[PDB]
Amino acid sequence: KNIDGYFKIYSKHTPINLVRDLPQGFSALEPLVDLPIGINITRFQTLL
Amino acid sequence: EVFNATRFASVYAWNRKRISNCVADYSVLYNSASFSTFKCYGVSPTKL
Amino acid sequence: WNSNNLDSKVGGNYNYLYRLFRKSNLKPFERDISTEIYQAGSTPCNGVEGFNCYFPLQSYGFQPTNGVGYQPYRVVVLSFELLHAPATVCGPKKSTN
Repeated sequence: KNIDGYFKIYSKHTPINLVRDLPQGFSALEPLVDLPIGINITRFQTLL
Repeated sequence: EVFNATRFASVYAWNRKRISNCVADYSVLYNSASFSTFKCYGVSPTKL
Repeated sequence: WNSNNLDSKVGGNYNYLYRLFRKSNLKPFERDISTEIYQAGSTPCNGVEGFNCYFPLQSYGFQPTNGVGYQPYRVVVLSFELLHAPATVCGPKKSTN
């Protein structure tokens, strides 16, 4: 997320045994550290 | 008569016409597709 | 604060410009470094300036021989937040009992 230039990272690991059709289970996401840069982001791309 | 007439005047004595108490529509003078140059300074040609 | 010897140059000032005619309004907490030409109706200029192309980035003209209203003024805006994020510029004090 990006609010007032702050970057938020919510990461949480949850074990599951499945390839598709994500189950209806519930799992919260806890943040780790806030990154206050103060810039605008409009595009993103993942690395493989 | 200021646009389509028999003849016009010179530059040392030019025609001075005043428009008062009359509604004017500049939409017809824009889609004529017959003018060579349309220089309209100060105000935008489409927001006047 | 007014600057009489920091930005007051004899040969004018061309490094600082201000937008006057562009249609794109700068929203708060945003920034735009695009240098384009104002488009008035037809003929979109955007850098091919000519027929119906106004220069929006007008020049100031800082000179030491001008009046008080034309001298350059160095303005610094300091913004912050309260009750929004944990304080880190607080300048922490000593730990009491």
